[PDB]
Amino acid sequence: LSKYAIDMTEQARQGKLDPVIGREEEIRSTIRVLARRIKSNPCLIGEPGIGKTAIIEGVAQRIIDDDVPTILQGAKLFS
Amino acid sequence: QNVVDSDTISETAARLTGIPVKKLSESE
Ligand SMILES: Nc1ncnc2c1ncn2[C@@H]1O[C@H](COP(=O)(O)OP(=O)(O)OP(=O)(O)O)[C@@H](O)[C@H]1O
Repeated sequence: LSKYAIDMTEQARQGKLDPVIGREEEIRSTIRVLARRIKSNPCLIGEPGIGKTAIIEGVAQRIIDDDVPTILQGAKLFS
Repeated sequence: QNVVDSDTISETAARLTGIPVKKLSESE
């Protein structure tokens, strides 16, 4: 996969990440969707500039910070 | 915990679909 994508989680482990505020709720929603058995894919939809990339980095933070249930906690996030 | 019918569902749906109308308030 590294041939085709950037390991966002590893970058986050190495810092290189800008923290978020407020968007924690859509992050929690993201985690809740990822935790689903069938429709496992959350998508961030909205205006440009809202912070959707910021959310995905926020997701990386939750992975890095162990704020995510094990089934997602160990996830390796890629761009 | 367990899934509780309309409780979990109304909240869940509102969170994704919008419509907080169905959540019911912590205090009206
Ligand atoms: N909580 C936050 N909300 C908004 N922006 C944030 C937040 N935290 C960090 N940022 C910074 O602000 C910018 C948010 O940009 P982001 O890419 O998320 O916009 P977007 O929703 O992806 O639309 P786009 O596709 O024009 O980037 C980023 O450059 C990010 O570094």
